[PDB]
Amino acid sequence: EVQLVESGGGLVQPGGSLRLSCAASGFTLRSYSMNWVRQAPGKGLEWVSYISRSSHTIFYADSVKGRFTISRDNAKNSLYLQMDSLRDEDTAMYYCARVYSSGWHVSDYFDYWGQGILVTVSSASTKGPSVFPLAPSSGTAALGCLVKDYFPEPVTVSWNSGALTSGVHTFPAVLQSSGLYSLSSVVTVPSSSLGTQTYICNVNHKPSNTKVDKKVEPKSCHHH
Amino acid sequence: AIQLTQSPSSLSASVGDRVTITCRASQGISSALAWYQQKPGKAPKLLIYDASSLESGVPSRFSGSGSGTDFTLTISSLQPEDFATYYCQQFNSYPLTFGGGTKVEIKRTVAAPSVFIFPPSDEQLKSGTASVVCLLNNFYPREAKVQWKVDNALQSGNSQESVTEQDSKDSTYSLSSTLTLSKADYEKHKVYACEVTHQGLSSPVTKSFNRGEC
Ligand code: NI
Ligand code: NI
Repeated sequence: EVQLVESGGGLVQPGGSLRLSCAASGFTLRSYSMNWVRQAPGKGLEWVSYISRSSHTIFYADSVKGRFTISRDNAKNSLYLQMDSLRDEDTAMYYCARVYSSGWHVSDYFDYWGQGILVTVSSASTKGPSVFPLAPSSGTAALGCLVKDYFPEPVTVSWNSGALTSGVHTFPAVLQSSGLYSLSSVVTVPSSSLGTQTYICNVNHKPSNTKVDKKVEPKSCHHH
Repeated sequence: AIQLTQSPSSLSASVGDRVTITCRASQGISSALAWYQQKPGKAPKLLIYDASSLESGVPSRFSGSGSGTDFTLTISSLQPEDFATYYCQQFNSYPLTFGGGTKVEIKRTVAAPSVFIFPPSDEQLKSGTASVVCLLNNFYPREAKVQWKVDNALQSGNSQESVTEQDSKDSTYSLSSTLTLSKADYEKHKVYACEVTHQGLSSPVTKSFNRGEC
């Protein structure tokens, strides 16, 4: 398995610095020219920077020209991007991308991509999410979890440790007017199986090492 | 730089239809074009290089044609899992540039949403804020209206929507609408209603609750 494993994104304040590194395995990096490609949330693909096998030739897109530095450690089979004076327009998913290598002929289309790491440039701080149940009321009933007030992206929601996938819908996040993200995750289940089967949504939010679970049950009313 | 113009931006197309996306270059690039498929979230997958050569492992309904300035990506029989944004890029010269993309959406028969409504959990109310959540479940088309009525008055500019990706089997969406207000404003009222207008429903559907009623 040829893989490109990238790491080191995160959240920084405007003007800060980050280094993205992409670790190549199952092939020798020195054989290929390497690119960075990025993507703003819900926008197109923008090419970022190029580097020769030899570290001989580097190119930059005008947006990043004097701020980003592409580099290469072939002995570590790794590709780097230093990102100085980061800005709002730099927030995006960053892809480490391998160009096809033929000798004769030209072929700078992408053979293999990394999975992408996220870079967020914001003045807002890493907050972890509060998780609330969307309780099933009263032959299908729906239930879920409200993952509210976190930063930055992403979270991921599973159900019963991943043992429940059928009929699950995890919604894209929205930015609340407060500047924090919020999303819902829901599942429809047979209502005859309501009071017998336990439902636990497993929320994970890496950017703050917050991992919350929650038992979703219908609300009986023994109060005051 | 070389600019690439893709037509169209969005596509509606029934399963089994032939779909054709174009990509016009600002200058002759000969055969140096690639097509990619991007499922949202995941990285782009390479479909076609050198204008028309298929990448290994790509189903044959995908085909490339064109030379010099005008190029075409073609899906001869659109499958339900083909929903994706598709990009062309030129490798004639650096900087490498992409088209703006084409969002491909599957057309299917009208399906009315199942509506649900979820009152704020007690825990959330304990922290002084109230989220009411309405669900529209497994519907088509994406076009739906969700109106919030609190004690029978229509709410404006205090709620947000989110739509799932088209489902890769039945081609249906799901929508969540969240109403948000302070524990104070939430406690001034009794009836919380979610009214949904959608093509597959002959007349609006309202799900609702009165505050804390098992
Ligand atoms: Ni030289
Ligand atoms: Ni009481």
